[PDB]
Amino acid sequence: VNSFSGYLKLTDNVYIKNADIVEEAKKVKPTVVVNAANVYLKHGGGVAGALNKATNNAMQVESDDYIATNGPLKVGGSCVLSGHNLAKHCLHVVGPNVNKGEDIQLLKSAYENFNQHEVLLAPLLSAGIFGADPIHSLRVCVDTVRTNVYLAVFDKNLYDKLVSSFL
Ligand SMILES: Nc1ncnc2[nH]c3cc(F)ccc3c12
Repeated sequence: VNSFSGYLKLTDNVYIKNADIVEEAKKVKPTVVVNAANVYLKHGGGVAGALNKATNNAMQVESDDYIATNGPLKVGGSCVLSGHNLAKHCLHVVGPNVNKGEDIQLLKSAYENFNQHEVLLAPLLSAGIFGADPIHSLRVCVDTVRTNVYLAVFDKNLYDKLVSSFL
């Protein structure tokens, strides 16, 4: 038993809700919140800009030190950093950005990072300003992640489309 509430169960291990991931993070305080990161951990907009804003820019300060030490992430890769006031940990995962021409097959590699964590609160990778089809992203999630994932979808219209079209 865990504290996630109001989710629709899509599969054995994948759940979905129309929710603001920032508000869901602040209420649940999950062990892991996933950020929709880029390789530079520049959290300017989308999910990342919103998570960073909610930390009063502490996420960005921590991220800049991480990059100065380690260099950029790989597309499809991840790193674990602090969850600040939102979660114990933040798993920064880089899905491909279609608006940068990156290979959509890397979306499966991105979701594989979730399997290193027993339970996660997450957005749909590569959705939103990353330019992928969220229905495709949901399918890759369900077919790749084996751990327990609670997906927060900000847009109610997108949410109902995702549920109604789910196979
Ligand atoms: N794409 C998402 N999925 C789940 N939660 C979200 N909160 C957001 C806040 C923003 F400013 C932008 C995007 C999201 C978002």
